[PDB]
Amino acid sequence: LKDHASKICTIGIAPWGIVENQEDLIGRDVVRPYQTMSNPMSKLTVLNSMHSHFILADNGTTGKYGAEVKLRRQLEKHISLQKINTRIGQGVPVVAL
Amino acid sequence: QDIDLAILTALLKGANASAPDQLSLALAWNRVDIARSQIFIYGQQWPVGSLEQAMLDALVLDRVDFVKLLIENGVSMHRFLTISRLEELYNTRHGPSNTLY
Repeated sequence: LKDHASKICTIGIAPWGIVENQEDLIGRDVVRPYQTMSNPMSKLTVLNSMHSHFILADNGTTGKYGAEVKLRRQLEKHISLQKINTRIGQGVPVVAL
Repeated sequence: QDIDLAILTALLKGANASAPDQLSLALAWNRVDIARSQIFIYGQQWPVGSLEQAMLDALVLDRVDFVKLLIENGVSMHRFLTISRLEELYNTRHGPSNTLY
C-alpha cells in the first residue's frame, strides 16, 4: 500500500497485549501520538503504521499472540452472512489469500 | 560487496556513539546508505533537540538528500522552524556562497 502512492480500508486482527508500547495508546478516541519507532528486539511488536483499521483484542494477556483467530472467523463469517447490497453474489465474498 | 559500506559501518559501530553524534559524521561523508541503516536503525536512540540541531546542519550543508530522510524521521517543518531557527538559516556562513552580503 506504500507502492500504491495514491488516494483504502485495511482491517486488522491482533491482540492489544501484543502491541508494542500499549501504554502509549491508552486514551479513548484520544489522539495519542504513536511515534513509529519500536525497540530493535521487543516482546510486544508494533502494528504496521500505514495499515489503518485494527481490532487489538485485549483478552487480559499482555504479549500473548493468537487471540484473534476465532474472532477473525466470526467477523469474516457474519460479513459473508451480511447480504451484499449488490445481491448478485449473495453475501460479500471473502478471498483467502 | 561494498568495502565502502563495511569500512564506514565499522567506523560507526566503532564510533559507538549516540545517533546525533553519528549523523554529523554521515552527513559530512554524504553516504546516504549508511545513515539510512546504521544510524536510522529500527530503535536507535534519537534524543530531542539535537535532531532539530542536525536538521539545521543538514539544511546549511546542502545535504538535500538527507533533508528528505529527516522528513521521513518526522522533523515537522512547522515545529522545526522557530523565528530564531530561520534567523539562523539566514545568518550562516557554510555551504556555497551567494550575493546576499
